[PDB]
Amino acid sequence: CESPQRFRCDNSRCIYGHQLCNGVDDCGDGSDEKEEHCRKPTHKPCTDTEYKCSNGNCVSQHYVCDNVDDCGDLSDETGCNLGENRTCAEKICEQNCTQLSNGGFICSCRPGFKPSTLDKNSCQDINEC
Amino acid sequence: DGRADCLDASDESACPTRFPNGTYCPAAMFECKNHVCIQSFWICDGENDCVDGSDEEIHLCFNVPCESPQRFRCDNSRCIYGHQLCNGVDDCGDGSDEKEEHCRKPTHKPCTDTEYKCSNGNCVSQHYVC
Amino acid sequence: PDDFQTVQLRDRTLCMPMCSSTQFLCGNNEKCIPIWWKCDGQKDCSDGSDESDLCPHRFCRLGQFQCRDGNCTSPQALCNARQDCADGSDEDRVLCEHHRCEANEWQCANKRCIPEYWQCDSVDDCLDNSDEDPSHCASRTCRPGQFKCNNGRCIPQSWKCDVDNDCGDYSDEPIHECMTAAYNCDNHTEFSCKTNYRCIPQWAVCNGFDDCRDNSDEQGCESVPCHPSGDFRCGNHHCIPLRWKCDGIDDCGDNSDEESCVPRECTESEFRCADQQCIPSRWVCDQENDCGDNSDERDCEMKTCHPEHFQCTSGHCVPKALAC
Amino acid sequence: CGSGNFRCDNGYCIPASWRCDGTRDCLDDTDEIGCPPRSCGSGFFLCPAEGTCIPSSWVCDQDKDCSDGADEQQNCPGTTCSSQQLTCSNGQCVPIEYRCDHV
Ligand SMILES: *[C@@H]1O[C@H](CO)[C@@H](O)[C@H](O)[C@H]1NC(C)=O
Ligand SMILES: *[C@@H]1O[C@H](CO)[C@@H](O)[C@H](O)[C@H]1NC(C)=O
Ligand SMILES: *[C@@H]1O[C@H](CO)[C@@H](O)[C@H](O)[C@H]1NC(C)=O
Ligand SMILES: *[C@@H]1O[C@H](CO)[C@@H](O)[C@H](O)[C@H]1NC(C)=O
Ligand SMILES: *[C@@H]1O[C@H](CO)[C@@H](O)[C@H](O)[C@H]1NC(C)=O
Ligand SMILES: *[C@@H]1O[C@H](CO)[C@H](O)[C@H](O)[C@H]1NC(C)=O
Ligand SMILES: *[C@@H]1O[C@H](CO)[C@H](O)[C@H](O)[C@H]1NC(C)=O
Ligand SMILES: *[C@@H]1O[C@H](CO)[C@H](O)[C@H](O)[C@H]1NC(C)=O
Ligand SMILES: *[C@@H]1O[C@H](CO)[C@H](O)[C@H](O)[C@H]1NC(C)=O
Ligand SMILES: *[C@@H]1O[C@H](CO)[C@H](O)[C@H](O)[C@H]1NC(C)=O
Ligand SMILES: [Ca+2]
Ligand SMILES: [Ca+2]
Ligand SMILES: [Ca+2]
Ligand SMILES: [Ca+2]
Ligand SMILES: [Ca+2]
Ligand SMILES: [Ca+2]
Ligand SMILES: [Ca+2]
Ligand SMILES: [Ca+2]
Ligand SMILES: [Ca+2]
Ligand SMILES: [Ca+2]
Ligand SMILES: [Ca+2]
Ligand SMILES: [Ca+2]
Ligand SMILES: [Ca+2]
Ligand SMILES: [Ca+2]
Ligand SMILES: [Ca+2]
Repeated sequence: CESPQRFRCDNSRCIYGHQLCNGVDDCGDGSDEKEEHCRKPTHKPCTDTEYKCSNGNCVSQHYVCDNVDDCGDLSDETGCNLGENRTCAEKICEQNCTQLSNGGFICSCRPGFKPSTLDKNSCQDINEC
Repeated sequence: DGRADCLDASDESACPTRFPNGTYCPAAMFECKNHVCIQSFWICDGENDCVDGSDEEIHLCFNVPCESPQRFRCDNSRCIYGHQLCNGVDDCGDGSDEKEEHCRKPTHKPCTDTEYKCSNGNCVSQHYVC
Repeated sequence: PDDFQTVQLRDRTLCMPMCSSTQFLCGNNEKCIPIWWKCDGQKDCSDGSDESDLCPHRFCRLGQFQCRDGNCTSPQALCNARQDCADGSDEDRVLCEHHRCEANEWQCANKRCIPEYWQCDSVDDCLDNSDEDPSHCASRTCRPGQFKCNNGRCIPQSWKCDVDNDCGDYSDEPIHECMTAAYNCDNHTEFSCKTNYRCIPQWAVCNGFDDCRDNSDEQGCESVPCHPSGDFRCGNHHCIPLRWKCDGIDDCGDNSDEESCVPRECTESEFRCADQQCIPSRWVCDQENDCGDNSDERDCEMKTCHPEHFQCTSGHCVPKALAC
Repeated sequence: CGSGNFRCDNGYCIPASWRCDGTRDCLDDTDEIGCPPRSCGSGFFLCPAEGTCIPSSWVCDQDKDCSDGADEQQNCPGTTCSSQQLTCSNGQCVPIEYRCDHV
């Protein structure tokens, strides 16, 4: 029983790959479904050209400060070199602006729209199909 | 020291890093979650050599080789020594050891040339025949 | 390589990354990483050179920057020319000397660095006109098929002349132009709205969505005839085929279909089983469990399998060809 | 220099735990120099710039017992030659017979 395509149970019995966490005790010892095997993956360490987030998440260096929350926990946009007042009144973002407590803003598009790939300040339409 | 001097193994239970490898014991040895070390041979052989039973977590048993005449393998994929096979003890908890299939008496050899046959399933040298 | 620097100490030849004062270099001179990564507590280098015993204890979140007092501050603050960290590690002359700005950043004559995208966005992020200077900002001709407006934004050409203020400054709504003959609508594939200068695909005219923001497109459709046979009706006055009444899908939208699922009562020509399944009466005794609960054949007498058949202890009949 | 750290060299920071254990950790030796002097007695002497106490007989013995030299730098009397000896400008005592012998 090759380990990636097939699985072996503590009872020295073999089970197919998908069965390993299907939620059924395919092998009666209940080794299949063990939390040791089923627990969530170990996220890859952030590589060069990337950035680190409090969230255990890695973000491409370009995304690190573009007025969009890419780290999920806002760890990317927080703390950029402010310069002039980044007030929402500039109307830089096309559809939505949110002012941060420490100045600066983060932007979101309305449902059905996602920030554009080449200009995250603009919005493009999701091809839901 | 790597030897359980407390029955509960509480002595080794808090041993610091013993080797810079982060491991507690050297090569040609086996290590247990209680920070107690045992000869690798004792792994999965029907005896909790490690008091916490970590030396034979059943998942470990599949790897150890067991030649059929000197050692025996049980239906639980656990190995037992040759003499244990019919000693009258369930050395392996599946009770494969002591099975009548294995323990039943031998098959007597067929009578060869220069011999004679007996109703008893017995063979006698031709000279002894009368 | 040309991404490295070449030096020889006595006779041996050594190759070293040309990284700046804001970065740290690891064992074997294999790779260079931002200085904040050095003691963050995560082994970043290809070897243990990242957090050897020389790194002091770690006091804050991953990826942040630490100061010689014992306090942490975010990393982009490192050389912004203002002491965000009172320890003065921030703006440390050793680190800012020979300063260089990372690829996610752009640098201006003010000896200041701003995120690369912030350039030409109407805000003087460099604290001076350098990042907004119209000389370098001009001539930013966006891609073909796009449209450019007075807000300094580029937008899909199709989005022009719709009441959606997409440019933010209403520049994409030249009302006088939008109502010109060129913008006029193709009656064979489009539809027009009663109170707006907008055109929508004809299929959209009725779909349950206000394709015209004035709700004028859908106003016409109302038909929902509740046919009496082969159909079922729902509390919210919606009708669906009878088969849909009990299928695990809430088709009515109010669960009125699925909540009343009671096994159909069998007719006088049928028989009932443990799952209340209904089977023709002929099936009750034929030596096959037409109902998987064996409702049939369990009550019947122990009759025998007529010729050309084989029998099983379960009270089943099988053709002889199948026997072996 | 650092947090939770000690500084004893130009541009260098060293762990505080290393200080005061006899180990010459600082290449410039300051790890032991500032350890507070620790009381001692019963015939022993303690010297500045170290947290070390040494037998009193050693203090003036011509050996540098403390790295700063306080044991020999402190005031203690000199010595002179016996009637059986001769002295010369080297600060030396030599047998009197050698006074005039072509050697
Ligand atoms: C900049 O923003 C601050 C609030 O963070 C506000 O108090 C200040 O008046 C603003 N200055 C200008 C010139 O907009
Ligand atoms: C902005 O976003 C909020 C939700 O975050 C939403 O309620 C609001 O309608 C949006 N406005 C625009 C103009 O997109
Ligand atoms: C690390 O483990 C090896 C066996 O794999 C052992 O021989 C060695 O002593 C350990 N590390 C050292 C050098 O102490
Ligand atoms: C570091 O932070 C502490 C509080 O966490 C504060 O007392 C101390 O003054 C700070 N250091 C400096 C140099 O301000
Ligand atoms: C399209 O329909 C409108 C309304 O019937 C009409 O006024 C217009 O002339 C038509 N245009 C064409 C090109 O058929
Ligand atoms: C990520 O994976 C490694 C092995 O590659 C370890 O399982 C580690 O525990 C994981 N990381 C975390 C944070 O648990
Ligand atoms: C214990 O193990 C860890 C991980 O390997 C470290 O090596 C640590 O240095 C060890 N502790 C001691 C005091 O040796
Ligand atoms: C003797 O041995 C053979 C196999 O070598 C069979 O097991 C056979 O069943 C035995 N003989 C009898 C009489 O049972
Ligand atoms: C077995 O049953 C069939 C009907 O299914 C016939 O009655 C047949 O005569 C029976 N055979 C015997 C031997 O009783
Ligand atoms: C010097 O010391 C010696 C002992 O070696 C004698 O006491 C001698 O008398 C001393 N001489 C002087 C001048 O003090
Ligand atoms: Ca399973
Ligand atoms: Ca971002
Ligand atoms: Ca064992
Ligand atoms: Ca036995
Ligand atoms: Ca690190
Ligand atoms: Ca700063
Ligand atoms: Ca700008
Ligand atoms: Ca528009
Ligand atoms: Ca519609
Ligand atoms: Ca349904
Ligand atoms: Ca039937
Ligand atoms: Ca068959
Ligand atoms: Ca020391
Ligand atoms: Ca001395
Ligand atoms: Ca002489």
